[PDB]
Amino acid sequence: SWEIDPKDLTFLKELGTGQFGVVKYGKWRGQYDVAIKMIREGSMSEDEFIEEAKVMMNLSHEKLVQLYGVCTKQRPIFIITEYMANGCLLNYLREMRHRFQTQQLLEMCKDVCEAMEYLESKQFLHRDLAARNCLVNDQGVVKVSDFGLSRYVLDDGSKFPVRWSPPEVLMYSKFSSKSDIWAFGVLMWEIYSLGKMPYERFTNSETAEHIAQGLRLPRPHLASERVYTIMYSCWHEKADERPSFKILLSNILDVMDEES
Ligand SMILES: Nc1ncnc2c1c(-c1ccc(C(=O)Nc3cc(C4CC4)ccn3)cc1)nn2[C@@H]1CCCN(C(=O)C2CC2)C1
Repeated sequence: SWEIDPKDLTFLKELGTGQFGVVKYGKWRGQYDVAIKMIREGSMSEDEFIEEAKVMMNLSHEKLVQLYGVCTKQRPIFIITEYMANGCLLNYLREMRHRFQTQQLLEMCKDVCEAMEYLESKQFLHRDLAARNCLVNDQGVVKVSDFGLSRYVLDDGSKFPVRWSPPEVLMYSKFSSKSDIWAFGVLMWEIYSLGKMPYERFTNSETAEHIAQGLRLPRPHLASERVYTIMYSCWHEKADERPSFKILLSNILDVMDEES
């Protein structure tokens, strides 16, 4: 299967602490550069996680973080992925030294929209889409990661992911691809806001109340009326009125072509 021999891994440097444990940079078989995420003990429903992991291993798309294998015959569990040099997109946006161009911001939205259109086509829900869960490689390409892992988190008022959730999730936990749509719109807002906190002046519970009342994030300065109309369309009250990732990608492609 997708089992990797942990004895063929080398830990050269700890890149930081992510969701479900620490992440290392090392070599696989002394040939390939990889990132090894060590699942912290007691942070996930490991049995359910290992099975579904095999399903996620078969998901293949350029804009999804490439999964190489796992190390489940031991503890802590190891996840071997490709090394994204520029790390977390959120910290990447909050790096003013990069001086992102508007065209680059739209390119980052398209990268994420490609992966979500693929996940949508396979009927796989991410359920925690946000800049913090996206990664960037040396070439500046954004890729989606941690898709579908919140299902196996072990919880140990309103929590932080409320700021990326539509009303039906806040009130009923009715997760669907349409709730990924909403979250993607907030992701576009983070991008064009260069990592700004959504609803920065509000607590989690207050954000939930304002969302249920119809409050929407404002138009970022770096976003044109055309771009803001796309991210704003992810925020229709009725889940069935929100466009699919097919339409979102189609819209983003149209704007990019006009800017060509
Ligand atoms: N690959 C990287 N390359 C460079 N850095 C990386 C990573 C990662 C990483 C590694 C693996 C995974 C994973 O398991 N995804 C997955 C698995 C499955 C498996 C069930 C089948 C299913 C879906 N997604 C997710 C993130 N994390 N990190 C830094 C961590 C610390 C914070 N970071 C920062 O940048 C801030 C310091 C600035 C990023």
